[PDB]
Amino acid sequence: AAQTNAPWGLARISSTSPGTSTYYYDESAGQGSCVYVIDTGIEASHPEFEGRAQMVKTYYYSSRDGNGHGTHCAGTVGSRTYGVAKKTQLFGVKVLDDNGSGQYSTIIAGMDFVASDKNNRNCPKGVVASLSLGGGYSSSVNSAAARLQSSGVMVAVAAGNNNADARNYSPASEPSVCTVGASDRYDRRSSFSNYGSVLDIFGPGTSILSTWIGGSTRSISGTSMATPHVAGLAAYLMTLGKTTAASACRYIADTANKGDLSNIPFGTVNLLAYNNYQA
Ligand SMILES: [Ca+2]
Ligand SMILES: [Ca+2]
Ligand SMILES: [Ca+2]
Ligand SMILES: [Ca+2]
Repeated sequence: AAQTNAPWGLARISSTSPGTSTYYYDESAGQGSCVYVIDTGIEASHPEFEGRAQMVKTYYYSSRDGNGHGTHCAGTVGSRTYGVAKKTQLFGVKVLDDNGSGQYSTIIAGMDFVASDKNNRNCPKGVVASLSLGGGYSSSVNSAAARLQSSGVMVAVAAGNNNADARNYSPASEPSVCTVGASDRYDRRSSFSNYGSVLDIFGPGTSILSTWIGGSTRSISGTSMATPHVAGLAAYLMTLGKTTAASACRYIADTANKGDLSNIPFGTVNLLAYNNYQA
């Protein structure tokens, strides 16, 4: 399958080369897999989600996304135009209030909620969680991401947009989960991207076009937009039976475009998420 004039990110994850704008993917498109977006919530009613998105949990007064962050990440995972896995089920878990921030205890509860809630969902192809959130190191937050992973969910987490070593952030610094840095359309490390030995993979992070609240669209930049790309790829790869929740991160890193990225610190992996799809 080929989507002409796709967002640069989608085109790049189905490319050996930068500078193309057609997304190539297997038409299965992550059907029968679920990606949990642990975020500000999802505008489920966005025509781009085609009824494939639902809010499953909130820790606030509304489950609505009054922010936009989580609607924009959800979109990069599995929206028809801006998604990697165009046929995946999106579950919205609102751990972040509409100002974009949330207590670590609430975030942990959200990660433990997904680890259980998946047993309440039809995800025969497997379960992915996209964590486009971060803060300071916390073993408790690290251990929550470890538990979600261990439970049989592929956990993808932003490295953080501090342009520092992600060893000092959570859940970015958790060894057992997929830590995602951000690249830009010219194959450069995004100036904001965290780095370090704890990074597993890079994703398109800079100027990521996706869905927004008010049934709208906009471009935004972060490791937070690299993550939904890797989250989605994992959903797509799992639906192809090409990997599992537990080994998805490895698989993605084994099959990644290697040495393609510039401004990658020594001792950080030079690996760009790649669907390795051959039309
Ligand atoms: Ca573009
Ligand atoms: Ca976003
Ligand atoms: Ca987000
Ligand atoms: Ca987002």
